[PDB]
Amino acid sequence: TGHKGFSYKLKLGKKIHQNRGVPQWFRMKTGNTINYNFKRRHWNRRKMGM
Amino acid sequence: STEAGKQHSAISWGTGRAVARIPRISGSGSGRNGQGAFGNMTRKGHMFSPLKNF
Amino acid sequence: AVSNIHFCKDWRSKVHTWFKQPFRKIRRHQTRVEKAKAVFPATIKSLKPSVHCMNQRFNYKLRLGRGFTLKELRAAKIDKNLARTIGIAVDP
Amino acid sequence: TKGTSCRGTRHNKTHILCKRCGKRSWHLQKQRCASCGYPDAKMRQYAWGYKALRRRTQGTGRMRHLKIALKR
Amino acid sequence: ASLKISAIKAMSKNDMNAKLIELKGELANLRTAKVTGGAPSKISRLRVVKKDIARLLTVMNTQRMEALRKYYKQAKYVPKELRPKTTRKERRQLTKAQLNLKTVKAAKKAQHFPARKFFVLA
RNA sequence: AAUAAAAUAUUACUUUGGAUAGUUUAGUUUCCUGGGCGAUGAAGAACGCAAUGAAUUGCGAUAAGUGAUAGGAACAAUAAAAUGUGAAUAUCCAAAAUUUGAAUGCUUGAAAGUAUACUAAGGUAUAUAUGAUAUUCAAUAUCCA
RNA sequence: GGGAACGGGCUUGAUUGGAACGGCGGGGAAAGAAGACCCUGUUGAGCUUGACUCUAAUUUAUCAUGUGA
RNA sequence: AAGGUUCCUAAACAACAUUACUUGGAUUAGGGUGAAUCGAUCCUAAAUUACAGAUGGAAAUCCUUAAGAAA
RNA sequence: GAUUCACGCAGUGUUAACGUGCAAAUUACUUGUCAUAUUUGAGUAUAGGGGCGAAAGACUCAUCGAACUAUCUAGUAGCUGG
RNA sequence: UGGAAGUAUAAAUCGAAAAGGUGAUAGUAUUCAUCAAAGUCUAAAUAUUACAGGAAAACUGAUAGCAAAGAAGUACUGUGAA
RNA sequence: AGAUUUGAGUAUCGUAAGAGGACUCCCUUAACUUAAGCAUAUCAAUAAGGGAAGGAAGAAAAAAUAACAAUGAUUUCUUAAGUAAUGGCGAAUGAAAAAGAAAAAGACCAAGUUGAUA
Repeated sequence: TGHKGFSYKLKLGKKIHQNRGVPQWFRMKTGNTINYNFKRRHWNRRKMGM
Repeated sequence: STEAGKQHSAISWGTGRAVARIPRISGSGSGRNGQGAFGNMTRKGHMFSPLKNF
Repeated sequence: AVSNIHFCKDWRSKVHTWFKQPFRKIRRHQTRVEKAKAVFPATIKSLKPSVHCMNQRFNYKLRLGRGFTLKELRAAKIDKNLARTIGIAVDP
Repeated sequence: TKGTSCRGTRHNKTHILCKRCGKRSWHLQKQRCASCGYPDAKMRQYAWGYKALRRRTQGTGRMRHLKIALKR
Repeated sequence: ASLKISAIKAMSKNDMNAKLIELKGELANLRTAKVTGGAPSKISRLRVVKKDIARLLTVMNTQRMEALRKYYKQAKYVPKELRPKTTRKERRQLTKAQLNLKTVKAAKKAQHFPARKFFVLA
């Protein structure tokens, strides 16, 4: 909604922050298996239930 | 483990659904739901009479 | 033969296994050994009387009891207050 | 009209996030949390919910002030 | 990390805070340099000063707390921050003296009929 | 009567798939020792902090870490700086420890907040029941002037 | 024809060139569903009733010591 | 209300939008939401929940001004 | 609590379309209705031998002649399959 | 409850003592035997599949062994319990 | 006015709460199942619900056994023993003294006495 509580917006903002991928330099570490962020979602693909 | 394989809340779907009567996992959202259950012929269920430490 | 098995109750939670029996022997022995090291007559197992068994079935067999009566200490001229301190059991 | 059509009016929340367990389990009209048993002081735990016990209990978190105490 | 503990420890109470004012101001301008496209040398200076602020504060608090403990060492009523470290259970248990208390009748018997040493000839 | 496009059959090589073989920083059971939380704020939840991090890990406005004591030359994906005048690393230690949570000044929905007292801001105290002491009271409740 | 008494396979015959396109609805006792009609289980559930055994509510008698006739 | 960055710009089209796409509500990276006067905050409506009290073997239930040296 | 038309709403008929559908109940025309026993948003109250029902055993999150979910529970099967 | 004319607990009524309880077939009487209720504390020998730290194994060897040998109670589903 | 009794507010110093419950002590009148049906019985101090603690907890020093050439607090193991007994005497349920061991330890209140009473 346009109207939201202060705490609800900050938890909304964190969900934006966590919708990112692995930085390129992290993928170049030795013995690295983390290439994708499997905790990723899109607004039209999955609702985050909050 | 005495609880191995039997850690589910599964019940059989019955007849009339073109699937066997083996118990099936409950819920949705994962590939595990609707799959086989406790029975010893299934996957991830208990075995035949499980080994006891006594 | 007519079978009489009381397994209809949940016996699987009633099962007690003796896997600690070999380690119980080592634990008890290491306590007797370490008790004498404190003071050797601590484990002296203070003296006990020679009492008969009960019933006519065992009445002819003598066995250890606990503690001498106050008449037995007086007959042997032993203070009943000092008896407990010199490894003598007393049973008033 | 009990299937596809009746779902169109679902835009009113029943549960929102709870303050003690952080889950969207705080019932707005009942004023209690279905998961962690809010304002009730004792945490809501049941023996039939053995899986619910191994999801949120001691040792499932940071253990900020108890990891040192047991290590000490 | 270039501040050194020896330089900090020799500073006065006012020189403690006077340095901290500059260190906070130095880092405040370094945060701007990161935003406005600063050199990696300036970035490496940002990380150093942050530990200097932490190092400076640690000495400031430790020195005052040590003085506070010397203040209340003789005090009958001590604040909970200076009492001996114990668990909640320990502060509830009886002391060793109280656990070993004996009645006068029982205490005098243990001195008149103690556990004598002996042995038995076999 | 006739051809082998299709169809069928075997072998070799390639393809889709991941069985089989080798392997294990993962589990299961038994046993030994303890069984050491919290109003001095626990367990749990939330938010935040790495030069470049989304998760995870560690940590709490002193932030992937501070001091002290042991420790002796590293780290690395790429740069920087600092470094035997002491780098990593370790700890039953010390300082510090955001919002909440039994949550406890009052309210709390996803709520932004807010009263008094003490030492503009900041920091403490103020929930309920309760044991002891001090103190101020109420009841002609028993006497008594 | 026989057969589990209505075969695509078996026996005897009629007959057959390999690959198929668009239709259509005879057959494949076509597909969908461990028959829902009927029966059998010493299998159930809703409902009814002076079916058997009980029970809440209702009701009645005794007990539980206010003083003086 | 619900959604939660889907809004704007630039680069870029492996996947997705039953063909295709230089397009995109899709990928990557930045940017963007300014209040003494608009609302929440304030008041009460249906209703709801506390201390003390009443009840209960128990968890807990009742009461919201009646029972209270409380409000 | 008159007769009708319109914005809307329903669901009488075609037993039309579709029936591995646009859709786990929808579409087209036709019909009925279209303000006082009216339509509707939000808040709030009522919960499983319970609730709510202008009463169809109807509705109670695609679940109802007794919801969903977890435990007893690997319930029992003289019956069926291997 | 094995306790059977009542082994134990509780409720309604009743209710002792110049003492008395028990000797399990109810009752009275006389002997005998053995204890002395209706208050409290008390180490040692015993249990343990929470959890933490270790050691072992005729245990499993990635459809096996815990659900989890990788950011596993994670991805994902439900209004929610789950 | 004074001596008391009871009940409150405030201040100071503390105490309870919550997590965990594998093992320990208890409250509650489940059912599936078995009896080839079923209604007492069995399942069964079992499941679920509720309360309380510790490193162990509970019990503990005879108003106890026994009828003997007698024993002697509590706890645990062997045996008695699937025995005595209980049960539509059906299905089923079911102890204890003796005897052998592990370990051993007994102390107080109230009541009574002493009161130039403390």
